Amino acid sequence: FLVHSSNNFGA
Amino acid sequence: FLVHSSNNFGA
Amino acid sequence: FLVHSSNNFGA
Amino acid sequence: FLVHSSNNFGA
Amino acid sequence: FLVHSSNNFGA
Amino acid sequence: FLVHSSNNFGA
Amino acid sequence: FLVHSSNNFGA
Amino acid sequence: FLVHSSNNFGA
Amino acid sequence: FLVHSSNNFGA
Amino acid sequence: FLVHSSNNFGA
Amino acid sequence: FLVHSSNNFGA
Amino acid sequence: FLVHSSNNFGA
Amino acid sequence: FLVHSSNNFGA
Amino acid sequence: FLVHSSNNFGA
Amino acid sequence: FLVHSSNNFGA
Amino acid sequence: FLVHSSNNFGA
Amino acid sequence: FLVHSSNNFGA
Amino acid sequence: FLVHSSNNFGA
Repeated sequence: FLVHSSNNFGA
Repeated sequence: FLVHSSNNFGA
Repeated sequence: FLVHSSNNFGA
Repeated sequence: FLVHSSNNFGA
Repeated sequence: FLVHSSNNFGA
Repeated sequence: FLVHSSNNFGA
Repeated sequence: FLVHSSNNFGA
Repeated sequence: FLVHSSNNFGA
Repeated sequence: FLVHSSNNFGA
Repeated sequence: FLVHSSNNFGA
Repeated sequence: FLVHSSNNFGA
Repeated sequence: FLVHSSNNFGA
Repeated sequence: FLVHSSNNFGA
Repeated sequence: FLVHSSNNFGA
Repeated sequence: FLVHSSNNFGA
Repeated sequence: FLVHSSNNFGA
Repeated sequence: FLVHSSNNFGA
Repeated sequence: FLVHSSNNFGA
């Protein structure tokens, strides 16, 4: 199994 | 301007 | 599964 | 001018 | 599923 | 002049 | 489904 | 700009 | 078996 | 920039 | 058998 | 930069 | 039999 | 740099 | 029979 | 540098 | 029979 | 450098 998370933010 | 964000997680 | 969210704002 | 925004989430 | 919302305003 | 706006949501 | 609203005003 | 991050683990 | 984790962050 | 790390163990 | 571990970190 | 380490044992 | 261990570290 | 060590014994 | 051991260390 | 040693005995 | 032992050390 | 020694006996 793989647990994963990603996030991003921009302007 | 243009502000944006995203989040995700999975398994 | 993937849980995900996105947002944006502009002018 | 033109202001706009959006949000979403899913799974 | 996707829950989503959008808005805009202008003049 | 011309002012306008809209909103929506769905799933 | 989509719930939506729009408005405008001018002169 | 653009900020981003991710994490994961597995076995 | 392998247990593993990774992370990253940037801008 | 870009920061990253990882860990693992196994047998 | 082999038990093993590894780690790294960078920027 | 890049820092790294590892350990193992066996028989 | 052989029992053995190894380690390393760097940057 | 790179530091390393190992040990073993057997019969 | 032979009992034996070895070790090393470096940088 | 490189340091090393070994021991053994037998019969 | 022979009983024997050896050792060494270096750098 | 290199230091070494050995011993044995038999019959």
